[PDB]
Amino acid sequence: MPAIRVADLLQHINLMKTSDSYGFKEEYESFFEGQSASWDVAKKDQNRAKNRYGNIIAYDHSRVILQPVDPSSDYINANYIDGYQRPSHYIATQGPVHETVYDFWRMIWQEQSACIVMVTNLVEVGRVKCYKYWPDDTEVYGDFKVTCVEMEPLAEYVVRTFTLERRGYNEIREVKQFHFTGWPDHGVPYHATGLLSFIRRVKLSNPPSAGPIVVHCSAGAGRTGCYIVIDIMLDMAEREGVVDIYNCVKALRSRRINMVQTEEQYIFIHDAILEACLCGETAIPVCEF
Repeated sequence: MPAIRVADLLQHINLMKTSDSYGFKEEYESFFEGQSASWDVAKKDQNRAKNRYGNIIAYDHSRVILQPVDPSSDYINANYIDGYQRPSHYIATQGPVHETVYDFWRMIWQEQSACIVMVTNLVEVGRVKCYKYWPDDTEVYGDFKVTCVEMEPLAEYVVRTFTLERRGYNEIREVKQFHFTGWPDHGVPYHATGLLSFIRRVKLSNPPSAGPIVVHCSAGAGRTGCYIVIDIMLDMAEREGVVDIYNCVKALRSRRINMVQTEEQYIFIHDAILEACLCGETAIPVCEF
């Protein structure tokens, strides 16, 4: 499956929405659905309470291994994913549950992550999709003290700046959470515009020297997948004038089960990248209205 020139992306997308022979249905259905690798550690009885969705758990070969605190405390439902010319640039993870909040922060500390990207709301309908693992003011989780030092609310997202302290460690770290709130309860965004703005804000904020960006939604598969693929493809487009969305999804799915969970999401990835390529960074509303 060859890469698509960015100038050809608009026709490629139309054809994929039009062709009776081969379109988005056929292409999406060709991805490997389900378990493609061992997840023995994720499946052991001691880690049962650590997985939000029992079907979307971390593969052995690509998982984030925590130094023990309890032999079974090496586990978090999280996998490393490569970025564009950036090995292990992301961690794809579930939305923490009450029982994994402490491990979540341990992972942030261990991996020296500067950015958390949250692509879910806490509650959707009446279903709790993610634990509120951060304070509005200050909170302690085990030996971690998290303090919210700034909140910057935009239309479709909020940027929260924290300090992170660990008992017994002299260094006070900063962690910034980029919380996209403009993902609809059902579907994909009607406009890619807010998510693109969000994506560009993260690119501008993450230090190249920082650890992996921690990306999560609820399960850590669908919306997490969308964010990462768009982010990587925009890097590829800028450098090479080409995107390879199909092989990008394929690569993610080697690292973590079912990244990009629906065909609608796969199509949305295309629409979002196209708006980004057509419109750019300084765009007026007439572009892809």
